[PDB]
Amino acid sequence: YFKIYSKHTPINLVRDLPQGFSALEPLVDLPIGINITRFQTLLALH
Amino acid sequence: LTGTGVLTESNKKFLPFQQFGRDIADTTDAVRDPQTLEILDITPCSFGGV
Ligand SMILES: *[C@@H]1O[C@H](CO)[C@@H](O)[C@H](O)[C@H]1NC(C)=O
Repeated sequence: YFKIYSKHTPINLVRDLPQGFSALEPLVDLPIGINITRFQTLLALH
Repeated sequence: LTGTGVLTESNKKFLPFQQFGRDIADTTDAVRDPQTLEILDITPCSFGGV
């Protein structure tokens, strides 16, 4: 099961990650059964 | 999910991702209905010694 959780929150600290607590709720759960070992992000080329 | 109890209106704001709630004991406290998607509170039926 590939479980996806996410949350959007305002932030005001670019040197590190702001201090506080927030739990992320599940949104999608895909029963793919794929052996996943690596991932990468995609940025918009400009 | 089966049981016996009184189903009444409730004001517990279930979040979009939870479907049923359980007590400190492994039993249902409230449930979300199918077909109409609503939140029913479950209060145990009255009982007692005679
Ligand atoms: C079941 O019927 C009700 C009656 O209109 C409808 O609102 C509901 O969407 C139906 N269930 C599903 C899963 O669509």
